[PDB]
Amino acid sequence: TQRTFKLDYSRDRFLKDGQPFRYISGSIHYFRIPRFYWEDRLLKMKMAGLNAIQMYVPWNFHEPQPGQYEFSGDRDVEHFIQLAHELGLLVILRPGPYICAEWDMGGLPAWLLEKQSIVLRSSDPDYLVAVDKWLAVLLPKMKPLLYQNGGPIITVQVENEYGSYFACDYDYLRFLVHRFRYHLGNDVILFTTDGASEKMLKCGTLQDLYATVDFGTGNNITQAFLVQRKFEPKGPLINSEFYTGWLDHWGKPHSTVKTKTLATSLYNLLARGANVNLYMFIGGTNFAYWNGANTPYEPQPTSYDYDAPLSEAGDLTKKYFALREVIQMFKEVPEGPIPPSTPKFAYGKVALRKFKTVAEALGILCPNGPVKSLYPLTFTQVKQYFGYVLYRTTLPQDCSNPKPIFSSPFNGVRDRAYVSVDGVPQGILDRNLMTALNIQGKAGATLDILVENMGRVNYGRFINDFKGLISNMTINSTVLTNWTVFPLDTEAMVRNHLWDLILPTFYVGNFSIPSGIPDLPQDTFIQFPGWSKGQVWINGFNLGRYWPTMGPQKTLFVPRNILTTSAPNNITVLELEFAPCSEGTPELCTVEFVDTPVIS
Amino acid sequence: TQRTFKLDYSRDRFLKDGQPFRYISGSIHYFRIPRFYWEDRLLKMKMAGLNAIQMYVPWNFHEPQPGQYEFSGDRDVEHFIQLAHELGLLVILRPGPYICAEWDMGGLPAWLLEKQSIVLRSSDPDYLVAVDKWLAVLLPKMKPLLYQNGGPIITVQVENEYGSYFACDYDYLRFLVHRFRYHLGNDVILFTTDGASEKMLKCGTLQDLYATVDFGTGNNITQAFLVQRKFEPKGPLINSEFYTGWLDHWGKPHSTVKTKTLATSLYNLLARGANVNLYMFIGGTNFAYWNGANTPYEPQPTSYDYDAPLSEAGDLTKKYFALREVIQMFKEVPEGPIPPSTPKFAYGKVALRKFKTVAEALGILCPNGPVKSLYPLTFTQVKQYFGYVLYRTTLPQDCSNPKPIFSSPFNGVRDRAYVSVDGVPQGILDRNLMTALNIQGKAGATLDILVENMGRVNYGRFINDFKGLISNMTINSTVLTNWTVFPLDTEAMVRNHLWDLILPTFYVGNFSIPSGIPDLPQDTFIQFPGWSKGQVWINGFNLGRYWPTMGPQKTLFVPRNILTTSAPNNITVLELEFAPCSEGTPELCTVEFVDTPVIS
Ligand SMILES: *[C@@H]1O[C@H](CO)[C@@H](O[C@@H]2O[C@H](CO)[C@@H](O)[C@H](O)[C@H]2NC(C)=O)[C@H](O)[C@H]1NC(C)=O
Ligand SMILES: *[C@@H]1O[C@H](CO)[C@@H](O[C@@H]2O[C@H](CO)[C@@H](O)[C@H](O)[C@H]2NC(C)=O)[C@H](O)[C@H]1NC(C)=O
Ligand SMILES: *[C@@H]1O[C@H](CO)[C@@H](O[C@@H]2O[C@H](CO)[C@@H](O)[C@H](O)[C@H]2NC(C)=O)[C@H](O)[C@H]1NC(C)=O
Ligand SMILES: *[C@@H]1O[C@H](CO)[C@@H](O[C@@H]2O[C@H](CO)[C@@H](O)[C@H](O)[C@H]2NC(C)=O)[C@H](O)[C@H]1NC(C)=O
Ligand SMILES: *[C@@H]1O[C@H](CO)[C@@H](O)[C@H](O)[C@H]1NC(C)=O
Ligand SMILES: *[C@@H]1O[C@H](CO)[C@@H](O)[C@H](O)[C@H]1NC(C)=O
Ligand SMILES: *[C@@H]1O[C@H](CO)[C@@H](O)[C@H](O)[C@H]1NC(C)=O
Ligand SMILES: *[C@@H]1O[C@H](CO)[C@@H](O)[C@H](O)[C@H]1NC(C)=O
Ligand SMILES: *[C@@H]1O[C@H](CO)[C@@H](O)[C@H](O)[C@H]1NC(C)=O
Ligand SMILES: *[C@@H]1O[C@H](CO)[C@@H](O)[C@H](O)[C@H]1NC(C)=O
Ligand SMILES: *[C@@H]1O[C@H](CO)[C@@H](O)[C@H](O)[C@H]1NC(C)=O
Ligand SMILES: *[C@@H]1O[C@H](CO)[C@@H](O)[C@H](O)[C@H]1NC(C)=O
Repeated sequence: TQRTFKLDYSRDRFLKDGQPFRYISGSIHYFRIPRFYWEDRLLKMKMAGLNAIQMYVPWNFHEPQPGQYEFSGDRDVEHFIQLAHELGLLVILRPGPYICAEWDMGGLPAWLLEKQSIVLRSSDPDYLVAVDKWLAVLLPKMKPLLYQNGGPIITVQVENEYGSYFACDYDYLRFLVHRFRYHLGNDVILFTTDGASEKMLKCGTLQDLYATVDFGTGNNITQAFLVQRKFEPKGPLINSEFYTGWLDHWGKPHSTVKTKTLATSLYNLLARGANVNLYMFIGGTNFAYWNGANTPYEPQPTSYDYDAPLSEAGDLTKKYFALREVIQMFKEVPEGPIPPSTPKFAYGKVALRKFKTVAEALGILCPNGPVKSLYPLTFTQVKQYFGYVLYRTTLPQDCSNPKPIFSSPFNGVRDRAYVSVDGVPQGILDRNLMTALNIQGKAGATLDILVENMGRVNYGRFINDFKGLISNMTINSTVLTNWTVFPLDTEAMVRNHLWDLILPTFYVGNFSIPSGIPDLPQDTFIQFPGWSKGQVWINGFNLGRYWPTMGPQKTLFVPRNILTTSAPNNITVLELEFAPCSEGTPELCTVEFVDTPVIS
Repeated sequence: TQRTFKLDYSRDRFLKDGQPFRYISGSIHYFRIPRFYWEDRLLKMKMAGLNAIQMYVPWNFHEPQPGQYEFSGDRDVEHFIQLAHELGLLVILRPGPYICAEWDMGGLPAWLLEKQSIVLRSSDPDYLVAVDKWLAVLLPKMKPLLYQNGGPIITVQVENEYGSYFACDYDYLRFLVHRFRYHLGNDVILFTTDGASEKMLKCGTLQDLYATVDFGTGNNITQAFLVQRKFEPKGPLINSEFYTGWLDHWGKPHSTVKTKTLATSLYNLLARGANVNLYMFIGGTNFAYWNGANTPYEPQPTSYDYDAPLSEAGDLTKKYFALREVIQMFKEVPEGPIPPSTPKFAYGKVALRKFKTVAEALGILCPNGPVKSLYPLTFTQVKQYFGYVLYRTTLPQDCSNPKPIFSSPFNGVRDRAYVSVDGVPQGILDRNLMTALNIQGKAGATLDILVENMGRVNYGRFINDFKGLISNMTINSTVLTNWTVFPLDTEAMVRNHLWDLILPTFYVGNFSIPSGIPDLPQDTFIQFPGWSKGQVWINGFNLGRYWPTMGPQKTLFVPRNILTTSAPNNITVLELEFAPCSEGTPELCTVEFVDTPVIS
């Protein structure tokens, strides 16, 4: 009755308790979906016929500050794994430390950047030390959840498309592998995932560690598995991320891949007897600052719908039933009715009201106190890992005639700055789009620049993503010293509430939900007609970034967990560009709750 | 600030705190809908723009046995009124004692029939005494809820189409009115409702009591209110039951009235400035034995959908929005989004299994013990106010050749009997349909007859509705003595579970519902493909009668309140005619849970 799971090289498969085995898995990120709904998605996953999941452990989700760890409630990954086990699902764990995943900085904590020249995903001694410490914290929590110790964990990913990274460090991989073996034991099954081309496996694979690839419908399947077999002559064929859809970018049209094309490809993969994981099965949500970025800079939106088999709000889609039908070819699917798409409710129009700009509330926003520096400091340099940062200086010259805010020594404003002087908004600045802007003000006037972190790049080489001013800020090639920066405690500020482009300002509105209705509150979608861009919280929960005027995302997912009946619902919007709220028309100064999402 | 509500004869209206007032009400029966959902319907009623409700107090719902009263939880009418008041809705109370309402025996308790020749709705001293006692119990509970005492009760109905009853007793009405004035005070506003023809008001109205009529879309509105004015020259015009739809009968096709026809008529009524109540606004449910009957006998089904503006399960229908739109012509409608149609879930097919016939379980069904009588006793005579009754005797003659079960002295088998001998089902008997049946058995064989109460007549003269055998049971005009009757405690029996027509037998099946799903359990509809007729309980809650083979009702409403997650769901079906469960096909021996009702 002992649980003996191990790769069967002879018969190119897995063996579970002596029986041939191959897994049909789907990715689910417990962190892009609220814990309130975890069971739901996982049960749907079981009802789809998957027998395993493939999930990432984002290091930054559990250690926002060095040595500070969060693992309870919404932070309780171990409970998530235990719940999956209770549902009869196996688990493929992917603990990184880099996960990509269109997630902030690939999971790595921003405070790593406190060493300016430090190198991530390399043999950098400080990087390796921090990685080791994180592993020494995380992995003992996973140890009792390993299959051979009676839990659902059957295989473990060590990296993610490591062949795409510039370093090509095999000492780094060896160091990771030694530490994983040390903390987790020799029994664990360790694997890699890389792009389906031998060039990437060249720098990704490693001895004493199984090698796998990923690929979607636009790859020769034969060629892909031939590429894998060139690195793993014996053992199961595995596609760890067979893409069912694709990520989005703001402005870029929403990617859509036909359902039945994915279905046909999936059938083809299954017919070879391989192991496939559907990335993503549910996409979930890009919370406040969890989004990543590519290069050339292009942040991912709030919605992570992904065109996944389960929609952002968990709806059963035609894709879901198609994939269930395909999977039922190769395994009996669980009996019983499938949990439904959640109910949606249109709460309708809710009004807001100008509360205060960031500048006029920094003390409430930053009650510990501000930061002073000779030259500007970056987001990391000011010890604010997310959010927005206020840069303040004095004008050294009279600017009665519009003077040009222009280049800095090496084009290092990232990623967006809203510029103003003594509460007079001057316009916008951004990377690759707008770096020059005429401004006006008297000599000695207070210049305030609000810098937004639009997301740390999550893929490629450009992980040294400073965020804000690093270099000597210059106006018309004229230097600027004596800077005061302001980190903003937006989360506690929203949770407490002190208890013609419009300057970044807060608009607070309320709405009530009746008590005693069994099927209220329900999940919903928030729309911002007439707004431009900002951040939104409900009852202190940061739902993420909105940008309807840029699109393609319009609605934001609102999980019903955050609404409280009888007690007033208190929405706070931080608008960065424009609000319909100056004139005498109040109806325009409203957001809306809708039932059917509109994201593309 | 004193609350002064009274009829304004001068200006043909009501006055509320000195202001002209007319009400736009809808009927809601707190008892045909589970308390779990009361708020829901009432809030929808508020969102429809109604400012009052018109509801019945069924005497039999609160006093099933003489001197035994139930008023807590699901029995807490006073809490229902208080909840309505809390929602800002006024209340029109209609406490009967007869309510018609397609409800059992017009609300009157069946034990009144323990006096065989007693007369209901007359000056019968025992009837008047029982009525008085009921009023003396009920009305002091309503007193603090009266408008002038700070509650939502503004007017009170004393009868219901009294002009349709044969007695034409004005002493009876005077007695009621005196008792109502005595217990409730002179301040109360008292009114009547009758069919819209002077002939009925002739016997319905009464001095010192306001007179109103009811009528639907097939009545001359001018003529109807002229008829009212002939009895009330001054005061508001009132239609207390403007029918938006109609009741159903088993077998009779489901009545449907076009939405917009009702809308046009409603607008016409409103334009006269009258007071109108929409009967029904929600219909709700016909539980276990709460249905009524007409003459010639025709029981109402389980569904009381009524084609009401709110569907049986509370869905917003095109009729609802149409009526809201009409009402918004004459009054501002409440602000905010309207509570939605409830979510529905298809739990799918659930199997059952033959447990035991009634005969083989009477001890468990009747643990106090059976009844013995020289000649058969009626349902009332055996002190079982609902349910089914077992009649047992011995065959006095050899019946090797089929002998005719035939007439009794005055055709008094009501309403349906399933006949068998020692567990050999012989067929069916019913009133006006089948009273003759050939049977076979040896002399001295035990003859068991299972008699179903299909519903006590709720309208007309025929309230002396015995239910079962009253007269000397005869086979081929041959008398039968030495009877043993068996009252069945079906409710406690289901709640405990001891912890080719098929004989009436119990089939128990289970189904499980996953835990941790925020939007599960949901309301549902149960279907019985292949079954014929019987009673169904879930977790001991008697959902009512099913009869798909007769129709028009197929599905049964299942409110989500009765489902319990993790704990097994235990459905019990008492089938009276036929089950698909003898052969080796188990799939046929299943009921189904569906999401969309199919009732017509
Ligand atoms: C910002 O300007 C200061 C001006 O002093 C720079 O500081 C000097 O930079 C030169 C190179 O440009 C070095 O050789 C000196 O050693 C620096 N001196 C000090 C005291 O730091 C600074 O490097 C500039 N930084 C940026 C990012 O432009
Ligand atoms: C949303 O705003 C309402 C309005 O103040 C809050 O309701 C009060 O919250 C305070 C907490 O600071 C309590 O002390 C009061 O008792 C609450 N009012 C009542 C009538 O009880 C509500 O708490 C706010 N919600 C959130 C999530 O902050
Ligand atoms: C059932 O049969 C019995 C037979 O005795 C009837 O009892 C007699 O009925 C006659 C009228 O038919 C009366 O005059 C007698 O006074 C009754 N005698 C007794 C002792 O009751 C009885 O009435 C019959 N009942 C029915 C409903 O048919
Ligand atoms: C439905 O049937 C199940 C199966 O027995 C019941 O579950 C048990 O109920 C008994 C009560 O007699 C408890 O003592 C047991 O502890 C229950 N089982 C477990 C595992 O806890 C369930 O109670 C039944 N439901 C209803 C409403 O009768
Ligand atoms: C893939 O490539 C192999 C050889 O390179 C070829 O035989 C096969 O037909 C190709 N299939 C597809 C779908 O491109
Ligand atoms: C910017 O600086 C240059 C110095 O060469 C000066 O000539 C120019 O006038 C400045 N710009 C403005 C708008 O004054
Ligand atoms: C900047 O700060 C230094 C610190 O002493 C001060 O000497 C200098 O005058 C300041 N310059 C301006 C422009 O405020
Ligand atoms: C919500 O805020 C508005 C702002 O005027 C206020 O009128 C309203 O009463 C508030 N809602 C509740 C339930 O108090
Ligand atoms: C109703 O009857 C009155 C007089 O009896 C008549 O004037 C009116 O036109 C009738 N209206 C309808 C709708 O029958
Ligand atoms: C019924 O009773 C009559 C008595 O007149 C008898 O003649 C007849 O045979 C009986 N019926 C049967 C089926 O025996
Ligand atoms: C009916 O009961 C009486 C009561 O004593 C008994 O005398 C009689 O024999 C019984 N008759 C039958 C047919 O059982
Ligand atoms: C429900 O009853 C069936 C009858 O065989 C049984 O197999 C099943 O285990 C029961 N369900 C649960 C959850 O125990």
